[PDB]
Amino acid sequence: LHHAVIPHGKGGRSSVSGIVATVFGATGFLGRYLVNHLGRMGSQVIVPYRCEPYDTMHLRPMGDLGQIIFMDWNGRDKDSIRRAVEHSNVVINLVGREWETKNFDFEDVFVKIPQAIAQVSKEAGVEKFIHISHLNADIKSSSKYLRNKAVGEKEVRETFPEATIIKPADIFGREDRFLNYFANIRSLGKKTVKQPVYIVDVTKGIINAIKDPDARGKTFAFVGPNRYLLFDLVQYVFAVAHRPRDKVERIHTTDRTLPHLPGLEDLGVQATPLELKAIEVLRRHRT
Amino acid sequence: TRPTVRPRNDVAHKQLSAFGEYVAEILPKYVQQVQVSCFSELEICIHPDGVIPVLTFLRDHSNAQFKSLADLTAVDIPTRQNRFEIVYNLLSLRFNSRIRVKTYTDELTPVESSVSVYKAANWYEREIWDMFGVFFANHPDLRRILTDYGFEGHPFRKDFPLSGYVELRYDDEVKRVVAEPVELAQEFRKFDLNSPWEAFPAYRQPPE
Amino acid sequence: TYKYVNLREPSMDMKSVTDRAAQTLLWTELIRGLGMTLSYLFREPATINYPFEKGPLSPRFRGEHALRRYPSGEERCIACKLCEAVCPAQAITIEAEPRADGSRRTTRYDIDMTKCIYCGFCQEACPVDAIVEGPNFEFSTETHEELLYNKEKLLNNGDKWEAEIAANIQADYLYR
Amino acid sequence: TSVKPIFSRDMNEAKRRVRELYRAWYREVPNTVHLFQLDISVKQGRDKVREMFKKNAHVTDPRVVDLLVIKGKMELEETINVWKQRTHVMRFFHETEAPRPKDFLSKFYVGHDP
Amino acid sequence: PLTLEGIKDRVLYVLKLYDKIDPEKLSVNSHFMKDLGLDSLDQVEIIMAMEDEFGFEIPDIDAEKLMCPQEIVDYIADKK
Amino acid sequence: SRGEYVVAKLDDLINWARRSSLWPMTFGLACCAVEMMHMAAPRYDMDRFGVVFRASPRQSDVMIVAGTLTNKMAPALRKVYDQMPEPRYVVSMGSCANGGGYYHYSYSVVRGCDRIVPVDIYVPGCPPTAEALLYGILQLQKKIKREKRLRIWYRR
Ligand SMILES: NC(=O)C1=CN([C@@H]2O[C@H](COP(=O)(O)OP(=O)(O)OC[C@H]3O[C@@H](n4cnc5c(N)ncnc54)[C@H](OP(=O)(O)O)[C@@H]3O)[C@@H](O)[C@H]2O)C=CC1
Ligand code: SF4
Ligand code: SF4
Ligand code: SF4
Repeated sequence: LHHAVIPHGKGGRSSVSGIVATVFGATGFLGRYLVNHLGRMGSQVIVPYRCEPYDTMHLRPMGDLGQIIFMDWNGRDKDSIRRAVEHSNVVINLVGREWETKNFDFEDVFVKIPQAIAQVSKEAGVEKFIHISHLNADIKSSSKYLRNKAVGEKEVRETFPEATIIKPADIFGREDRFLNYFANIRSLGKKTVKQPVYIVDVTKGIINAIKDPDARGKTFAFVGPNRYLLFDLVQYVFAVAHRPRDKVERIHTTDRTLPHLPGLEDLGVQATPLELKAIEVLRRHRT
Repeated sequence: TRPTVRPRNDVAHKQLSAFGEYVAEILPKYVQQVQVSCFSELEICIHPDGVIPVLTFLRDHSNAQFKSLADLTAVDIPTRQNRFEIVYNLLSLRFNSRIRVKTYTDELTPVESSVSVYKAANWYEREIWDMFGVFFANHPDLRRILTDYGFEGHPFRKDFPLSGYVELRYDDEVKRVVAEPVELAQEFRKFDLNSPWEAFPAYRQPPE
Repeated sequence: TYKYVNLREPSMDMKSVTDRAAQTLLWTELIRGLGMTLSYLFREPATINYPFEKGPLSPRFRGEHALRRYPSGEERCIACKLCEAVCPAQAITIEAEPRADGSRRTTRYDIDMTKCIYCGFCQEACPVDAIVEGPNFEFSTETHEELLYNKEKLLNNGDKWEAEIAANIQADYLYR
Repeated sequence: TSVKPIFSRDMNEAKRRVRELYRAWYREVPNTVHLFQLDISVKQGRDKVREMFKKNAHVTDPRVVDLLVIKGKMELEETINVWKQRTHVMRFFHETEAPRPKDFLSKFYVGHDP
Repeated sequence: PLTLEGIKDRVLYVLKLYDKIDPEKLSVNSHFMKDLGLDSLDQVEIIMAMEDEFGFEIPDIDAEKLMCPQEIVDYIADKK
Repeated sequence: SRGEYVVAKLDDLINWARRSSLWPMTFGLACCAVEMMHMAAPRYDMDRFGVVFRASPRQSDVMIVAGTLTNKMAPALRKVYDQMPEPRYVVSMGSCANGGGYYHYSYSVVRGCDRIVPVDIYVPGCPPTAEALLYGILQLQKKIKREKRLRIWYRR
């Protein structure tokens, strides 16, 4: 194919790799670590932000000289999205808000956003589109959030056949939501299985899938290497931290394994457990 | 001749010639070359086993005081069995004269560490250790000054290239500033400028 | 000739010791310092209201990095590569080709405004005086992408003004 | 060929001073992983310390071994003082790849690594 | 409690406490350098483990002169 | 619509409040620090713009990075940078700091402070003239005029 797309030597810091990556969202958490691993790989990253330029200013300089690029977009029209996919080799859907707002509920982010971008991505000629989702988001009960992600999975499975539908379990890191919610509470416990997986294993798997062809169409789900009790986990978090509502239903309800579909070691990246990284990341206790 | 040519004074030339033959008379154990340039400064070229005797002599003796110390650089000349050159650069306070003690050395054998007799030599010696690698035996304090603490390579050799092997950048994966091998933005295009036709005739080395 | 300082003695006369005692117990010299500072209070301060009153300069300032061109004519450069040879941070980058005429010209002429240290060596070195250190100093740039000037940037920056540049060169072509 | 070595006379003092220096590094690492608020278990740090000792294992000359003892002593002193920082201790490790293996196949797909 | 047998038992369970050794395999002529597959690096690890557990400061030339668990037991029974 | 009217007035007021004072720190390693102390001159003021040099890194609004940023400097720089509130802005002053500059091809000199900190205002020069630097601070203030944080918060 065309020149300035072929790879060049080593990786990172204006060592040009093959991909031209359009990443949605990325002002939050997982998109930020993904932009960081692409800058470590050293590719050109198009990020659209609807938000303030100051947040992407603080998550900005991880790209090298003129590598990342900014534009503006919304969840109403198609012109800015087509402007985002004017020239893009690969593109990833990493969108979502864990609490309903005025202008957008859990409905129509997961419904309205992937329709338009999957339509214009299949039209405007991109390859290897990757869509995240949550693990075990089904038609089943107790979560408008998870049934809406099941609706979005139905649409992204139906239109644009050649995707990579992917889903991790609840992930933990430096700016995690639910682990900080565990540290910042106030409290009761049941029996509920749950596997957490550290964030860099997920993003190594994502970038390996984004540079690897001939494993596409296969949906993936990610595996915590321990998969143990919720209440033991709260005990361990309070132990390492030295101290004695749709979200709370999501964390209490269920997190199970699904042996139908492949995971980490079927892609070839080492899993890292909760305990090592939790000693690493649980700062911000007393003194 | 008379305009725009910096005139030399043969008085300092003759006096430093007499002083140089005097030094070569009175310390025959260590003297190899006593050379005088056209701009009349003395250069005494010395084996590295008489550093302490020559400096303990040249600090005193009332024919040449020379209290003041300056530049020590061990100017790296390859194509020699002994690469580096320690250059002591001594200055009088009563006499207004400058002498250059050029003593030679290699990468490994220590010189005698003049800090016992010239107190100024301490950070000069620490600098030469941190930039070149000439170890100083019987010296109190050898640490690293002018380089990073996680750094090694003795960068002012000729064998250390102009760019670095390490280069820092911040990354948020570990929330800190980490070291990566060098990935420049431009080549530093080095221009060949050793032009032929022998711009100086008096310095023609004997060929074979 | 040497003129040393701090060699007096305290005169043990009654007048000198009572003057030093008044100095101690009566805070006189501190009041003298306050008098000097209020003497500079009632002056008029030499500030300039900035965005209305720009500062003074010289006709030999080093700013914008413009290019010139011949009177009613084409570009003045030749791509003789002297400025890349003399740029002491090597920010100049010149790739040259001849066009459909036959006269020698360029393709790409780059200054890193980061690495430009504003000597004036490319002002002294250019034989046709093609590159001129521009007159004004207002760059104030948001991103790092903009600060890598191209040849078409320098041509449109020399087309933005020449009357300034021509007046300054005709003021000061006789010295340098 | 007149050579005056630094400290030793043969490799016996070399082995003596290097086993003393390894004892110092072995009992100096858990203090640093307490102080600098690191992210690394103690045995992983000790294993990479003994890895750094094993890296220079193919050196025969007494002067070079003595000079390595000098280098290691200087950096152990600068780590028992607090003169270094978390960047430097993480710079001794490798938690920022550098992932390229020694396979001829991977050095064939990634360009030009003979 | 300072008997020969309490000393040999405590040397034996700190050998069991040490991780690279395989198997337990106590002997009077064990010679854990090359009969048991270790390093002088791991020799001085074991010696400093002894020194840190219950003994004196244990100099290094004598630490080269042990090279054997029973001779370590004899060294503590020598010096303590 | 008058909700948007009152929100626009409130956002422009708070952005004007940030435009007013702008308490900097003077980090300032090499000779660009001398040019900072000469934009603190009697001729080019700072107090006309509310700018007051303040030694605390905790109450700094903007941060002028100036001088040659080196490897031996860098962890101290970002450790200064973190202990600073969530609205914070960076002026990279001078050819050394905004892209490496004259010491670009050397060990132990960071090629521009993009590798360390985010940069809001690059200003080139060696040293950039105090007149030019003050113009750079005015274009900083106009960037502060263009923020619409509260408008994006309301339509969030
Ligand atoms: N355990 C986990 O954290 C899991 C996470 N995920 C996915 O990982 C990603 C990151 O996780 P998380 O931090 O929780 O999510 P985030 O909110 O942090 O990331 C989503 C990003 O897209 C933006 N965004 C989302 N919806 C809209 C919208 N309608 N209009 C404009 N911008 C929008 C967000 O806010 P802004 O607009 O202000 O930029 C943010 O920048 C999400 O896509 C989430 O679905 C999935 C499963 C599990
Ligand atoms: S020195 Fe002048 S004529 Fe020569 S290449 Fe540079 S700008 Fe062109
Ligand atoms: S003024 Fe700038 S472009 Fe010209 S020679 Fe100097 S550094 Fe190079
Ligand atoms: S850019 Fe120029 S004035 Fe500023 S620190 Fe560097 S050399 Fe000094």
